[PDB]
Amino acid sequence: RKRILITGGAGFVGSHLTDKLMMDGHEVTVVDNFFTGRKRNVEHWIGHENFELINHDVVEPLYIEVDQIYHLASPASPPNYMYNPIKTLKTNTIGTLNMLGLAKRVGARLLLASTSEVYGDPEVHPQSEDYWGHVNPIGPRACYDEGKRVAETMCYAYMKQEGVEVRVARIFNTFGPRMHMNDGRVVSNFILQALQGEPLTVYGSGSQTRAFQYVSDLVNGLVALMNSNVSSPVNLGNPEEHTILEFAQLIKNLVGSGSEIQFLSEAQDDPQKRKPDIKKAKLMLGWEPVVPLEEGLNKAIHYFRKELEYQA
Amino acid sequence: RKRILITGGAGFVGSHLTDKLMMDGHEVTVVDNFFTGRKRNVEHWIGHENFELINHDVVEPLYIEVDQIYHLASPASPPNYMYNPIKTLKTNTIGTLNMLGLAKRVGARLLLASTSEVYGDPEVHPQSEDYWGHVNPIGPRACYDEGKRVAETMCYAYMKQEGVEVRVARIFNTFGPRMHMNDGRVVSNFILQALQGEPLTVYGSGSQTRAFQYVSDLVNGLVALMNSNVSSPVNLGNPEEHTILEFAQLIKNLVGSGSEIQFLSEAQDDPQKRKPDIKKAKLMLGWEPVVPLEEGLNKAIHYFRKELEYQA
Ligand SMILES: NC(=O)c1ccc[n+]([C@@H]2O[C@H](COP(=O)([O-])OP(=O)(O)OC[C@H]3O[C@@H](n4cnc5c(N)ncnc54)[C@H](O)[C@@H]3O)[C@@H](O)[C@H]2O)c1
Ligand SMILES: NC(=O)c1ccc[n+]([C@@H]2O[C@H](COP(=O)([O-])OP(=O)(O)OC[C@H]3O[C@@H](n4cnc5c(N)ncnc54)[C@H](O)[C@@H]3O)[C@@H](O)[C@H]2O)c1
Ligand SMILES: O=c1ccn([C@@H]2O[C@H](COP(=O)(O)OP(=O)(O)O)[C@@H](O)[C@H]2O)c(=O)[nH]1
Ligand SMILES: O=c1ccn([C@@H]2O[C@H](COP(=O)(O)OP(=O)(O)O)[C@@H](O)[C@H]2O)c(=O)[nH]1
Ligand SMILES: O=c1ccn([C@@H]2O[C@H](COP(=O)(O)OP(=O)(O)O)[C@@H](O)[C@H]2O)c(=O)[nH]1
Ligand SMILES: O=c1ccn([C@@H]2O[C@H](COP(=O)(O)OP(=O)(O)O)[C@@H](O)[C@H]2O)c(=O)[nH]1
Repeated sequence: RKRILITGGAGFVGSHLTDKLMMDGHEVTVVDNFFTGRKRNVEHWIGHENFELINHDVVEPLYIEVDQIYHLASPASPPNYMYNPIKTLKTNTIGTLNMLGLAKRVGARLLLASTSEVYGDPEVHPQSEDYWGHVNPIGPRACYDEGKRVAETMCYAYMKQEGVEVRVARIFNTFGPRMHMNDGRVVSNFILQALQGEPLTVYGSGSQTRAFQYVSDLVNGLVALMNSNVSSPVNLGNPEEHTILEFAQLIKNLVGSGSEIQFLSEAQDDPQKRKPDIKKAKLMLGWEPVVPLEEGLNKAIHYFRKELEYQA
Repeated sequence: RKRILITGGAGFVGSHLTDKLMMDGHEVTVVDNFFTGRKRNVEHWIGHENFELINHDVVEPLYIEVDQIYHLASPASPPNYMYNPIKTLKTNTIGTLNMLGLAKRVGARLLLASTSEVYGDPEVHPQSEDYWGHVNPIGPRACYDEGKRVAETMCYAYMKQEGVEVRVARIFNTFGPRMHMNDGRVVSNFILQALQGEPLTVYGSGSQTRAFQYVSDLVNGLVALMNSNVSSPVNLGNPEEHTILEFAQLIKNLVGSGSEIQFLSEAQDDPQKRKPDIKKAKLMLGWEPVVPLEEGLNKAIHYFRKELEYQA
């Protein structure tokens, strides 16, 4: 059994990771500032002898004793990371430096929640871990894209110079229960529009592509990577790729909705395609996703139908 | 007349910029930690009523009153920026945040000394300001390359969110008097090897290319950009491109040396070509370089011949 810190642990992915590690008998500390997450996502563990929740911003120094750190603290939705670009940049840079400083002092292993956005608007397909990416350093999404790229650089600098044990996950689009209704990402927007009979809002023509993974698959991958001997980056995603118009049509069908599909302005600097190569995770970890897309989407639709009731 | 701060002002470029602004009658403050620069580069101004030198690391907070900030603090030579990757990353991230915080508080205009390295190992030619670059986020040079890319992102975040007036220069390879003998960049290495009859050490085959600019041209460009109304990035460089083997042959000829040219291992992740497009600087600033390559190299050779005497 281990002492484990999860930054961003009151968010969407972090709350599901908290559940797995608590069930396995570890001592878990969650750090969050509730910028985009909420106490409600982890409230079922409050009071348990092996759990603590701390209201703390990772840009401020933190001194505790742990064996492992899962570093997930950052806004993740484009409308929420572009809300305040200075906050986004400070979280990814100063926040990551503070957590590597902690790992160095106490001898902890640190895992970074990086992103497929490090690949930018890709010029190879699929995207494997050897691709360097195509990213605008001064566009409206750069506060996030460049913040995450430099966070990876920081991890490898501390490994080489100070002997810190590091792990890096490049996470592809993941969805599931506990996402906020006003999060603004595509799966939550389309499900809620369809449920209410409002127009599904496609940004641009809808020919751009993404590949979506259910949250339980991501959580199993994160724990496998943390406890492996692999320090170089590993893609964690589902290789099944579709267009955004196809995704709108599928959601409309699974919900059983009469919503119109409408076409609005394109998003500025929007990546036009995305598909992970997961050969490395398969061969080095023995990991692959096991939840089919329709099964996962049905679990998410159930969550949001309940939420609209928790409102009405 | 203005109150002006120059971070990195005791280094190679910064010391020449200090000279220009002092001659023009401004009040100049230099901040430096002497990691790669030295007091000797600005010692001629010490005691002047309009000059102050402060021993200060930009990662530590700084509270002074100025009208303009030229932000040049970072190691610049690949052997010196790869010496300690953690120091390089902290300087470019935390240092830039502290200087933007200062500009916000006092209402100063800030100029960033960015780099052609933001373009990486390029896949277009020449390189104009609209190119996004091809950069390895986790290779041995990334501590510098990614540090500089995210520093640009930070400047535009403060302009948009807080109304800070910003200027961004993308600087291409620049050489001249005052470079350290053990700096490790190619112009200083080749000149000193040739002067001493030692082998000129070409890294790889020598087919890789660069375009070199004399320091006085860079300084005139930096002042023109600072005092313009152009906030988007501007390339400052000399468009004359040659191979590294051609440069070795030219230096050997200008020095009059019998040195052998030897071929050693390639540098890891070394950019294979580089040539600036300077149409934007020409049309928006009325600026172009005016010092020919041979004239500039002869000025640099004179400096190093004197230095080897200051040793012997
Ligand atoms: N879900 C995905 O498809 C996806 C894709 C790529 C990367 N990621 C990464 O995984 C992580 C989790 O993403 P998510 O989808 O759960 O989003 P989320 O917004 O639900 O979770 C992020 C959490 O971090 C917290 N946080 C933000 N800034 C903080 C700060 N300065 N100090 C302390 N806490 C802070 C938020 O309050 C929130 O609880 C993020 O780092 C994200 O960039 C997720
Ligand atoms: N000369 C070039 O070809 C070139 C090319 C691209 C970019 N640049 C940029 O221009 C700037 C000047 O480069 P240079 O060639 O004069 O190199 P340099 O090494 O001579 O100058 C850098 C100066 O910054 C100082 N410094 C470093 N870290 C510091 C810190 N944390 N706090 C305070 N001072 C610190 C050094 O001591 C030095 O005096 C750098 O930012 C460099 O990245 C130069
Ligand atoms: O237990 C710790 C140790 C350090 N830090 C922060 O991590 C940063 C980076 O640590 P590092 O060891 O690199 O810095 P140093 O001690 O040399 O200043 C420091 O500035 C601290 O603010 C932290 O938050 N918790
Ligand atoms: O209401 C929406 C929300 C998003 N998108 C598009 O769906 C894709 C995925 O967007 P998301 O914000 O979920 O993720 P990311 O862009 O970070 O991959 C992008 O092409 C968006 O422009 C859309 O068409 N309508
Ligand atoms: O005159 C100043 C003002 C601020 N700072 C530093 O700049 C950083 C960023 O400033 P900002 O205004 O963004 O931060 P805030 O005041 O909101 O913390 C601060 O944390 C300070 O340490 C500085 O060095 N000199
Ligand atoms: O002794 C040396 C020093 C550098 N170079 C090469 O010259 C080019 C320019 O190197 P420098 O360090 O001056 O600048 P940068 O790589 O930052 O442009 C690169 O291809 C280097 O590998 C070389 O052949 N011999």
